[PDB]
Amino acid sequence: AGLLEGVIKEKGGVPVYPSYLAGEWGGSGQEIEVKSPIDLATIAKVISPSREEVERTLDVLFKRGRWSARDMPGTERLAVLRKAADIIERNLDVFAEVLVMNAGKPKSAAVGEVKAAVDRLRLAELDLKKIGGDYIPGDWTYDTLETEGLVRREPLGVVAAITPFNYPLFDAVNKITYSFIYGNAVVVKPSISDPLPAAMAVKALLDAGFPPDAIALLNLPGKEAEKIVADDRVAAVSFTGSTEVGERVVKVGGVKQYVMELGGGDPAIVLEDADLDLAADKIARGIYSYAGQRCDAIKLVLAERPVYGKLVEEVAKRLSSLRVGDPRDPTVDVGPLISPSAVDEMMAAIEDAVEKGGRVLAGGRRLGPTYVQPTFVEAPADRVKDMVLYKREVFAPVALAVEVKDLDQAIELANGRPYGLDAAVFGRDVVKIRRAVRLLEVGAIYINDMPRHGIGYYPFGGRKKSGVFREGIGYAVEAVTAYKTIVFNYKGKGVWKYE
Amino acid sequence: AGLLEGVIKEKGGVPVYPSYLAGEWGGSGQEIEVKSPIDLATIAKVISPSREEVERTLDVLFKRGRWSARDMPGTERLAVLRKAADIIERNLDVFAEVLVMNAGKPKSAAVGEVKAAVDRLRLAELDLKKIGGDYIPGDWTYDTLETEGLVRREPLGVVAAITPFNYPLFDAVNKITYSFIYGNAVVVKPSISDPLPAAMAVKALLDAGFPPDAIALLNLPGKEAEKIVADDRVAAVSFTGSTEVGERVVKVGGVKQYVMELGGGDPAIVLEDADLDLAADKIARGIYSYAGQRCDAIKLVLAERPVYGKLVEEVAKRLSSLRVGDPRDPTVDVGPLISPSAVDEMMAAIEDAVEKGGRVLAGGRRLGPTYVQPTFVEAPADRVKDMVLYKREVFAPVALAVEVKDLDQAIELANGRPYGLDAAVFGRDVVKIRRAVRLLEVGAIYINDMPRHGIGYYPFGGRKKSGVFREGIGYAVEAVTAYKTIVFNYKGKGVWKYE
Amino acid sequence: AGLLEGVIKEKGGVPVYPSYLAGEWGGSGQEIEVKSPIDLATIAKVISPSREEVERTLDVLFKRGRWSARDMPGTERLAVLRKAADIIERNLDVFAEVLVMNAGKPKSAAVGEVKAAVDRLRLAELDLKKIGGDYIPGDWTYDTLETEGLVRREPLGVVAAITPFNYPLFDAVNKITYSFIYGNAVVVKPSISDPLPAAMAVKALLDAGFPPDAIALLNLPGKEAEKIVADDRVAAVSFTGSTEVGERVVKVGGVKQYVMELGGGDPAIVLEDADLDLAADKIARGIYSYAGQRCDAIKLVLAERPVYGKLVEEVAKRLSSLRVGDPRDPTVDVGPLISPSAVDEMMAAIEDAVEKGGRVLAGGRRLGPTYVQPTFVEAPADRVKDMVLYKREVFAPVALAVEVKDLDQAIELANGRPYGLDAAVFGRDVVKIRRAVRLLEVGAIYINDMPRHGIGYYPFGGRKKSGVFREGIGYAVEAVTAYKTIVFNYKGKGVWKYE
Amino acid sequence: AGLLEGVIKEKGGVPVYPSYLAGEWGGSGQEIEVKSPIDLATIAKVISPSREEVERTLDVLFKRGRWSARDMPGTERLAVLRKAADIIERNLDVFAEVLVMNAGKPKSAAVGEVKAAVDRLRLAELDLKKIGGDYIPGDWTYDTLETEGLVRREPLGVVAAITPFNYPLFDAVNKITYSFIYGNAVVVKPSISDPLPAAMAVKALLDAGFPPDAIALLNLPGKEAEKIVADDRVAAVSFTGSTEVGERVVKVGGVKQYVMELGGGDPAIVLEDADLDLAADKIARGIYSYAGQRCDAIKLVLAERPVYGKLVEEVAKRLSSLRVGDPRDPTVDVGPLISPSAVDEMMAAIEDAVEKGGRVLAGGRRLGPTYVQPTFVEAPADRVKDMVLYKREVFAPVALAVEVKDLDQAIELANGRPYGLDAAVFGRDVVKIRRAVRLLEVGAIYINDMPRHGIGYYPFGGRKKSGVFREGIGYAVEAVTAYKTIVFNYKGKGVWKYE
Ligand SMILES: NC(=O)c1ccc[n+]([C@@H]2O[C@H](COP(=O)([O-])OP(=O)(O)OC[C@H]3O[C@@H](n4cnc5c(N)ncnc54)[C@H](OP(=O)(O)O)[C@@H]3O)[C@@H](O)[C@H]2O)c1
Ligand code: NA
Ligand code: NA
Ligand code: NA
Ligand code: NA
Repeated sequence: AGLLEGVIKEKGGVPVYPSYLAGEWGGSGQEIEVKSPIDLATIAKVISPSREEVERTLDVLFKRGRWSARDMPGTERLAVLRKAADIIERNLDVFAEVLVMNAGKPKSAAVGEVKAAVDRLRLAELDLKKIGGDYIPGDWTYDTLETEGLVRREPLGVVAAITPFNYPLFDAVNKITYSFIYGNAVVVKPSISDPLPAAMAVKALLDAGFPPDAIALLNLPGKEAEKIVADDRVAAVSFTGSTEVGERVVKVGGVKQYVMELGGGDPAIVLEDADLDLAADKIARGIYSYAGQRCDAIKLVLAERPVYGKLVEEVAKRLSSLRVGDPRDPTVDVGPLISPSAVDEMMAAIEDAVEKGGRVLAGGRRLGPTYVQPTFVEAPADRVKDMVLYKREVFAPVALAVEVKDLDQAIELANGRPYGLDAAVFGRDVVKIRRAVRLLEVGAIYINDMPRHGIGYYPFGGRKKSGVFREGIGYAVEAVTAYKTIVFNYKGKGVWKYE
Repeated sequence: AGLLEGVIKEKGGVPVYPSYLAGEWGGSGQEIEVKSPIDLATIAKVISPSREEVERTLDVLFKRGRWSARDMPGTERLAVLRKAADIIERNLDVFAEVLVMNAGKPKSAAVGEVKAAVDRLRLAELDLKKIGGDYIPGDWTYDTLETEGLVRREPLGVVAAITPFNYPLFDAVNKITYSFIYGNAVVVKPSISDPLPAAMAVKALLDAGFPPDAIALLNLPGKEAEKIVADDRVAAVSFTGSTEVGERVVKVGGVKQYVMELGGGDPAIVLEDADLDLAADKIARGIYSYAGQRCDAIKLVLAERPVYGKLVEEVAKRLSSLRVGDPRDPTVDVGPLISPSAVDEMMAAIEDAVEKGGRVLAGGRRLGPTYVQPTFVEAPADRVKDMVLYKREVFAPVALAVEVKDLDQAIELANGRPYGLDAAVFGRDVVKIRRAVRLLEVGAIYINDMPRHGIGYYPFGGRKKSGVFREGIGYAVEAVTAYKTIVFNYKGKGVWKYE
Repeated sequence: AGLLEGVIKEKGGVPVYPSYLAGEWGGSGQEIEVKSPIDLATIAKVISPSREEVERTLDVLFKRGRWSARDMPGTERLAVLRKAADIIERNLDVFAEVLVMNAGKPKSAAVGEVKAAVDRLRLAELDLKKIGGDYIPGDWTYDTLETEGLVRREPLGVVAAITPFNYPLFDAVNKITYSFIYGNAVVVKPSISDPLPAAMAVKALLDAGFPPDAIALLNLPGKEAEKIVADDRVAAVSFTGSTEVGERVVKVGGVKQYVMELGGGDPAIVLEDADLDLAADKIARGIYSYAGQRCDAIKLVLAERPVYGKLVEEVAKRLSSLRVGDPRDPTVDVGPLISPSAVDEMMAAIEDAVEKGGRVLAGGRRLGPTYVQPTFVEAPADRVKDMVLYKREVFAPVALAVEVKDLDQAIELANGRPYGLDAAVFGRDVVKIRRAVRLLEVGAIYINDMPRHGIGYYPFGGRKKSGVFREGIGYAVEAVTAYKTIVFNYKGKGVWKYE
Repeated sequence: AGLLEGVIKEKGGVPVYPSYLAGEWGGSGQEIEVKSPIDLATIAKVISPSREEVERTLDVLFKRGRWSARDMPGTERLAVLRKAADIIERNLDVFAEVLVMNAGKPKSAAVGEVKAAVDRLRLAELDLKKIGGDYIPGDWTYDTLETEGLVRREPLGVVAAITPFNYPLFDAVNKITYSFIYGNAVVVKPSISDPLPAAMAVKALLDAGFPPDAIALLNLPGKEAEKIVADDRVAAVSFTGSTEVGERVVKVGGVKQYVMELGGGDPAIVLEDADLDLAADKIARGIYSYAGQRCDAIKLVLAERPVYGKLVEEVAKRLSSLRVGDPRDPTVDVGPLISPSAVDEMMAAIEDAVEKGGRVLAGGRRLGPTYVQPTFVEAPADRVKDMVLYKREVFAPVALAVEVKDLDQAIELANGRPYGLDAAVFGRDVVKIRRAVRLLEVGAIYINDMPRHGIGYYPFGGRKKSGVFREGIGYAVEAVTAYKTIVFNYKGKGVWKYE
């Protein structure tokens, strides 16, 4: 709309969003309905590309896109990204509305995501802190005497950005930004569930000057994307999604550069010396934000005996005083879950917990096909480990609360889930904190705050089932870039005199 | 022998080498014969572990090895590696003999490899140049104000080191070194073809004090190793081998940290201003060393019109004046190829070349089941691209020679193979060299020298089919280590006053 | 004017520019006339501060400025600098006019300097590439086991920026930028010769939001500034000027953090394989730009026998075809020298050269008190070393030309001057270039281009008499920042288990 | 002795140690007596060099030493340093004895210093972590498009190492190590008070293979050394000593690279949540070690109301139960102070404290010309600031104890001394610690441990009157090295296609 005026086709009353085929918007594959979790109604349709168009798109990205991206100097790439930030920023309300509608994201969250996307774009300048190369003098070994080395980063070529439904706008902009800033072409494949924000972002980027043949947006459902991942013209795959799909992706892709942000939930530990007001507030928010549909959502709360009571009490109060419903109301604190299935699973997971000795301390009530109350289930340490809510990631606003004797048990229980994305620790004692930081097997630990990846100012990523590699300003360079070593031989050439 | 006095079992006149099961040498799986390429005779047997022992070994590595390695401070780890270097160095002749016998490596090459292994071990101190972490101040964004970050490296746990036959000693020592120096446990799986050097190295390491439950040596043939790669207790897989196996490995392994050094050959470019004496000498050596059974061997020579003649002439002379035969003779320049099959393929590849317009300029004569002459086949640019020797990696002492008009054609032809490991460029003009460095799609470019990874003083690794990620002193940290981000929240705590 | 509407006082027909006293513009010290080199006419007056005001200003900078600068978060500091860039950019013509008038800078050079200042301000974001700190794990030594270190950069406090006359605008903006971006307060002391551009820049910065008590502009003549340098509240002194004053500054300042950019000229070497069109063009420009009043101006040209003739011929032609005169004419290539004295010295230096066997190849004619022709004096290698033009820096558009047998003699002669700022080398052979790069004792070597510090995209600074330390985007952090090491002791605390 | 068998001359019953003149041991200047603080008796004599020999030595260091050091490859330099470590280690008892005798250092401290020197030498390998250079791509600005930069470190040439009396062995070995590892020649000028350990170290280095013309040991008293510092052949001055001499050194030296470690004492802060056993123990030791003749000695103890009593009580007990006397007795905890003057000043400083309201809590008794008891003087916050013990550095085992209300007052009082070397903070709360770390104006803060520079595993150095720049493994490179920037111009050369 406006930004997409010439792109969208209103066929039979429903806006039809086409795929961007590295040059022209189009697509002659099956059309797919995009629905809102707010009312299960179809709000648009996306045109998937045919196998022939996928193939043609990859060919363009590979034969020309790599070069258009690479041959645009960084100073210009930065201008493109800054311009795109401006376009998105002036179309903020439009971007947010689509997030609220297409993702069921509360207005404030949708606005925050648009702003995150804008900031990410504007701070592409900070990604340069990890851009320089290394100069290795060769006289520190006899075999390399009169020799010298230069190690540089080079873009890999075509990066496939596969994105999840819970951050349809930001994830796509983030991956495109760090992939492009370093000189790569990019194939974005958004969740077929809410692909509208990506289409809007890609349009803003194209309007900003992004090399037209260096980007592609393909509306392909699940396994249709395998064809992209398995293709040799795709040198890297930046994937943010579930562990299970991530696994399938690597198995389909084979040898290639990967960044796998596979989520799972996050445990939060509260030491006896923690500021419980701060802790309860951050933990409650960590549990419910975007209806827990955040990879960094809190799924397990571990608190030492002496503060467990108050802490769990406060979090319960906070979760209970939340307003659920339609996200269009800036009154609502919690909108719907992406699908009735996600709610089904959450309900089943809560029953499992209750059956295994668990007790609901807040929530528990399903309010409709896609609506539920943020639930907080207490569980005894000796039984929690077998609970579905512990063993798995229930993508919903639901967390377990478990009282623990001391730090070692908290740590042990925190490390007992199969995931290792982030962990939170509230407390003040440097020694206990240092111990926790050392022993928690996670990509990131947040001291005195809820886990929040934000725009990646600080790098993040998983351990164990949560994946491999990191995303972040500067650090993402490792996933979309390859080193290039140049060794110079001056043996006997008179540069050095035996040294 | 001596180092392995209590380990090896002389059963029926043939030394029987057992697997090391992270604690004790043993194995109750099938026994497998190890033969010498020098005479196709069985020189020993290795005991493969049973499925039960593989499983038990992994369990030990995971439950205890990770901790024994990690909980040994770096200063002690360095002492272990230095001690191991001493043990290997005093047993040099024994190490070299086994290389000559088991791998068919010429005496000087076998001695050089033992020395490379010793140096690698002693320079583990240089790997620390990439060990420190990053401190990220948070006041460069509003959302992160009064926040701070620490980014650190942490060992992944259990690294599976899969090694090729062409550098049985060094590769195993290299992977063990960089995996261990950072605190990881390691499962070494050597080529079942020549696993004796690894067994000797692992023994020297164990004698040096390497945590007995933090290392394992498993004599498993090909697909028997899949069980290790596919296991979740294996957090990283450092693989050096062929593209095809590398592909299978990732597909079996799924999401995990990988370093894939997949070889392929290397092209060498000679500019009109090159010192042709240096070039011919380095190129000849690059073609024949260890009977071309080097991932960094020269497989294609591209020379500009004006020097093509002399260059190809000189390389031909040099290859022709080489002494082939048994590697025990310090007289021999070239020993045998690892198997009669490898020679078969080389012969077939030479015929293919000849049929497509190629002309042998040196060699071409097979001298026995496992012996051949270093061959240099000239080919016209317009036909070389379809030749098996160009399209594939023929692991043998054989290279193609192709005359080219200019740098652009040399570069184009060099980039036309499916591999991108290293490339060599002989010439003096900075501009032409810089252009070549920019356009050659390889992990490493050697200016005025033949490609030689050495001990990894300079990082190396592939592009395209040659794999992903790099190995090298300092740089290998990226493959066996994961980042850990710790974010500290001091918002409103009075550390800063709005800043 | 406009930007300075409320600041400047028109007393007796001459605009009177007051000093900025870290809070308010003013000054009750002697008034000093500012003249134009274009016509020796007084174009303005500057009010110097009294001893009491200097003292009061320092007190404010120290007691409040350090904190205003430091307590403004970086994100805001960046906004200030970007805003200042905008203000200067919209007032470009006004900034340039003052440069042309006050410095005698040709219009295109004055415009280029304003743009350099604007870019420097906008790229302050790139200075962050060197901002993070280091995390040092402690288990690599026994004495530091269970210990850990964090190394961070911290602003020093009050940086005294002393600037030269030849880049009155840029130098002041550069020093203020890198000093401020890291959290320092700044006392700018411009050349009393052309202090108007600094006053304008400081006003733009104040209008942009620069903490009013964190900056000071003091119009003090020469030794009046010693009082600032010698003060203990001044933690660092960023000085760009002559060797002799630089020496006096350190001797007055004593222990303190220093960056001393002390110029001197630069030698240029032309190898036999150099593109002589490029060389002659760049060298000619390097000799005459801003009437040679550039620290990086070419003062000596060394060319190998085979190209000496053509090279010197071409440079002579180019210097001869230059238009001298008043800088207001966009027709003029060369304006006047800052003072009649500077011309006197140049004439004397040319006579000295001629007397010692030197021969003028272009120029030599003085055209007025402050006007002269760009002069190129040929000199025999065996006599040049004793020539004033070689031994000293004659700040004027004058260079010596000396034929040399080979690289070694060029290098020897290039290193024979007492300075070591930059050096230029035109040629293509990597070996000769590498040798030159190794042996030239200078802070920076420019391959195939004239020396040009630009905005410091690449760090620069001197060796020998040219000073110490470097300025540059990112690198200047070392001069206005101090490290802060935090060592954490966890011995026996149970974080690690013997490691 | 033994190591110095052919060097030392027994003239008139007293061993006569000559200076090392970059080639030969000798000296024809005045002879100077070296006395022991243990009994004021002359234990040896040192021959100072004549003005002619100083001049000749500098000439050798400059004309040949720079090259011998630089032209010895790093791999060999490392071998020299490792060999020297071996020589010193096998002569440990001899090295320690001279420390005990010449410096009055307790046996355990003397042994610890020899070991520190040995370790420093062996870990020279860790200094390489800061040796590589930077590669700066040029397409991030329009003016630098098609341009590229390489930034490298280069040795400065001749480094003058001026050392203090309190660590005669280590300081000399440290400065020589970091100066030499990077390729510099070195003039060591030890305290004329105890120059014997330096002579022994220099001999071990020469025996180890240290280029004979790249090192010099000059026995010059105080201002005789100015001649070295003021010389232009001296590119850097690494000085560890008092603020006042440091000031004189820079004023004599002028523009040059400096590292000024100017000591002063260190304050220690004890928060209410500190482990007081650890604190009292570390603080007591920090106060008395080597009779407080440590730049990092604790001179001021600040403790919050609630723990002040116990803390000061415990430290008093510990200081009181110390055994003073002759250092030869391994029984003694505290030997003598370097001179009767140092004791005089300490006594006067204690009286001043008492007169201003201070009360001795331990010690106070002078036991002889050079012996005293470790003294702990309590002082009220409102009067301490004017006490000599606070305002100055009394180089003796004496510290002030001051009770404080909270962290802010502790910090304020800690920052009130004119020095800023290190500071110690005992406590557990992360927020209070972070605040302290931010506000303490010192080069280094030690959390939960006494300040101990050790061998510089962690970098250290001063703020304010404590000097400028840092020493440390890796970090010292900045003081004895200069950057060298090489900019390559490929504009229009076809390397890049507009990028
Ligand atoms: N890129 C580099 O830096 C580099 C360096 C050296 C060599 N190379 C390349 O690697 C090859 C070396 O020779 P190679 O013949 O030994 O090649 P390879 O067969 O690919 O070596 C494979 C290694 O993987 C094991 N393996 C085989 N199938 C496996 C499977 N299905 N699952 C798990 N592991 C399996 C092999 O054991 P078995 O021996 O039991 O089959 C062997 O240890 C050449 O192509 C060379 O160019 C590359
Ligand atoms: Na694949
Ligand atoms: Na897997
Ligand atoms: Na001073
Ligand atoms: Na001087």
